[PDB]
Amino acid sequence: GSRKKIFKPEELRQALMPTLEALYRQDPESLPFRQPVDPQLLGIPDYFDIVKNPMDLSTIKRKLDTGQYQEPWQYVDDVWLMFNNAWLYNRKTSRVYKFCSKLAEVFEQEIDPVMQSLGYCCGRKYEFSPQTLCCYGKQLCTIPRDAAYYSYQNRYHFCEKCFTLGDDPSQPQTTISKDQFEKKKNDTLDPEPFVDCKECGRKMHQICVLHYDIIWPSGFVCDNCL
Ligand SMILES: C[C@@H]1CC(=O)Nc2cccc(-c3cccc(OCc4ccccc4)c3)c2N1
Ligand code: NA
Ligand SMILES: [Zn+2]
Ligand SMILES: [Zn+2]
Ligand SMILES: [Zn+2]
Repeated sequence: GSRKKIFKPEELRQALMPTLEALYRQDPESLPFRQPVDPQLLGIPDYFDIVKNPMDLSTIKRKLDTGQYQEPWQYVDDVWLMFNNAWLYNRKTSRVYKFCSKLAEVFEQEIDPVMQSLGYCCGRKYEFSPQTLCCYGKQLCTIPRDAAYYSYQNRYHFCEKCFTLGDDPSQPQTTISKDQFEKKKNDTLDPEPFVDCKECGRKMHQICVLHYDIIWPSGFVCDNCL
């Protein structure tokens, strides 16, 4: 930013620690998350084959306590890294998975006013809904949220009912092997994209701060920097 906002460690600790404490308070649901994952002790020796960057409540607290975050979205990212690790490693029917989901529900209810007190639009990391996908074999056809579909290379998509590829009428089409696709479900949420305030440098969501009737020819400036 031009007049950059610098967060001092105590500012971040005092603002964000209540949201971490809200997770700690959940009993039984925080219990799997209060300490670093110890695969030999827990009997899950394949853990680090699947989880490459572990995260837990005690580590996040230590990072807040020692000023290891420069800005609060780094804290939000660590909280969701912790959650996403657990949703990846554990089965949907498992205790740890269900406890993770409770913690995420608590976090999402706590984080917005805290991030707003630090000058941000909100604290919400992910978009509200999966994006609607375009379906290749009809013109009209689209893949709604949570629908099943097939996909090659994350790009050419087909709804399973109508399941020779090209992305432009002038592009020579190629024959791809049906049985080289991957069946998927359209239930993934992407991170909400950001725009930086050109004065203070805070990352704000495009959807929160950019409006259909406003132009920013010299660059976005947030409400507090105006
Ligand atoms: C996050 C971490 C690692 C993980 O992804 N999966 C996992 C698998 C097996 C046990 C635990 C585990 C670790 C510590 C405590 C714990 O407690 C479970 C429990 C049992 C009974 C009451 C309350 C909590 C489970 C666990 N969790
Ligand atoms: Na899983
Ligand atoms: Zn926002
Ligand atoms: Zn279709
Ligand atoms: Zn600003």
